[PDB]
Amino acid sequence: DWLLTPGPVRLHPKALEALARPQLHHRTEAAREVFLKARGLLREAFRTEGEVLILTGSGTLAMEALVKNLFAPGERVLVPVYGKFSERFYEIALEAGLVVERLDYPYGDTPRPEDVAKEGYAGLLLVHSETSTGALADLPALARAFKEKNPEGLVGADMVTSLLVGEVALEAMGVDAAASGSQKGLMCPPGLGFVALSPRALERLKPRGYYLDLARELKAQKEGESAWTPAINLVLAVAAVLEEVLPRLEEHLALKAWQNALLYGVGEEGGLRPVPKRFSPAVAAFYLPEGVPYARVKEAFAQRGAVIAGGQGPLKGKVFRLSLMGAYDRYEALGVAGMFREVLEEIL
Amino acid sequence: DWLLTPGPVRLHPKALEALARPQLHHRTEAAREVFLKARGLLREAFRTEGEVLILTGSGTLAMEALVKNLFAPGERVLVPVYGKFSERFYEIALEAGLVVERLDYPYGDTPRPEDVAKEGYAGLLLVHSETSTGALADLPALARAFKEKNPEGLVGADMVTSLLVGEVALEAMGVDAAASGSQKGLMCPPGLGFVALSPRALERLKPRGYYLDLARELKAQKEGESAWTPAINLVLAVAAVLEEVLPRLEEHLALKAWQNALLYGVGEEGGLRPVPKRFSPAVAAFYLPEGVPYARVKEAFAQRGAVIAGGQGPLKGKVFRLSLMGAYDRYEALGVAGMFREVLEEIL
Repeated sequence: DWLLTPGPVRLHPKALEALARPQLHHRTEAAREVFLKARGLLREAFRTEGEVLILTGSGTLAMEALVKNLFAPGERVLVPVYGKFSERFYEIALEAGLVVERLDYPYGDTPRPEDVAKEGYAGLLLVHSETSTGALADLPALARAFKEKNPEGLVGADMVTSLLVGEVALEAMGVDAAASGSQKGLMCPPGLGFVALSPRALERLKPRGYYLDLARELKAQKEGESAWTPAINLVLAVAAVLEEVLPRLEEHLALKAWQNALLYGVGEEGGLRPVPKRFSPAVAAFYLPEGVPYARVKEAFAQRGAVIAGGQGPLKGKVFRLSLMGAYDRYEALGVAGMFREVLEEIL
Repeated sequence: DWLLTPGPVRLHPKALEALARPQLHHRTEAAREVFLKARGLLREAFRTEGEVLILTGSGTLAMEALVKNLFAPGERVLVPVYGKFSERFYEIALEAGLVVERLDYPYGDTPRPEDVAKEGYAGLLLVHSETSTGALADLPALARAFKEKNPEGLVGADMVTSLLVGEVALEAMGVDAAASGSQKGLMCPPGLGFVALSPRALERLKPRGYYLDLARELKAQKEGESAWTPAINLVLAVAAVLEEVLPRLEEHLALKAWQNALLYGVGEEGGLRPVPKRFSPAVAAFYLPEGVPYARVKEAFAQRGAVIAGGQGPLKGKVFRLSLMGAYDRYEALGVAGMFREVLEEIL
């Protein structure tokens, strides 16, 4: 079965090996160690000198925890919306009781550095890789233009589909805090959320909420434990994958960029229009050819044993996404390219 | 090898099979049906005509969602405290912005129906099986005593270690809403929390929060979806276990009751004193003998290859706990009883 959706993805062989292990009690010495090195590997993967917290829940939970624990109700935050997930970061900021300035961009576009260079804001919330459209935001440039007008401001980023897929960094990119999940680039099952905090953010921590109180978790996770029972089985999988991938990170990042470029190359070769301008290595988004419904593309891939994804919002019924973000190598990617050729040769 | 802690537990064989299955996309028709299947089975397990929502997170998350979505800020709630987890409910109520009457009971004790027969409260929060002490509250009796004085009140319950361990029901026991998790009686890995809502509670829904807003989870779960990406792998495990246990529920409950009574039998003949007055089939709690430290009992079991649990709060360093709540049969339990015998002969 060819899973070509941008989350959940094709599982890494090490993940299934970890999930087959007998249940471990989260308070044992063996569990502490596993939790601690997963902490440390995520720390390395995020490129930060700060701390990374493991939350038991989906990526959306990590996004909410990030916003809640760094901004107090009533504070000024700027949130650009250029897709489904950025649209989600705006709703979280609103629910969190923040004063939100909303900036709109067509789905497929990304924010301009001069649009975020506004004075009078405590923070900026950005979606690095907007999975819904396939667009990659220029994180360093946006953060830098914002910091200049707001020296004491914080920059929070959604790196759910950029972690282990593309180049990522925290303080080096001018980003103070980031959120990620387990079912995208990590090639693990859904169920875990991650919150990376730079030394800068750790110092600005405004603890609040209950289940997602980060101060609570920081105290416990320092010692290899957590506030509540964590999805320890999944933590074992994350650790195993990172141990195998981290030593060959650049090689892995190059492979993922090549695979996505392969998908765009095949689609363009067949006359398809890319949705975004800035390509994210996490997914390839194409507009549907004139006259052909999403259902036909959907069904043609299904007949080949592949599961794909469609559009959302204004893109609903106008596009289709393909993703090799899962555990696929160089040659399986070529196999998919061939599968894609067939779908086009049959649909056009 | 011998996990004897009241969560996480020894995994059911069907759970390990489910976890070995290739990753499924949560939006495929196959996933929808499995999700709906689980919804329906948990429905039967809880004994309700209402709805059961599957949340990705630990049991604590389900407790918070229950409280947040049924009580608005400023409302009067009665919360009896007689253990770690009831304690737990109290803190959640405070953070949720509620006016809380806290009635303290010695760890090991349970509330009297006459103690909660107070007029003027919007709700009552109870812990069915207080895992920290091994106490079992008389849920039906407590619920109607409160209802007599508060006809319009709501009774929320923590059934984390009572679901599939002992007899449970929602409306039939006077309970409007309940919360449970995946790593206790269900014999599944940690990672899922469940909020069961009776028809009564469904009409009283006060949607609030973001990730844990039950209104849009209900909207989505009705159709076999979820608000965000669910831990679909764990959902499969939950469905598989419920499919096997539910048809033989009565036998499963009798076995668990017999297994726990087996542990208390061994401890009592060895001169140990039980902690609770009312016994929950989820765990066997004992007071440490005079002079012998917890570490001695902890190490005695460890050298036999078993993991046990200790006391929390006022019972920290004063007691130890044993649990056969995991996937153990008649004869594995008898083996544990023998191991318990040996530990007793050594420490005394």
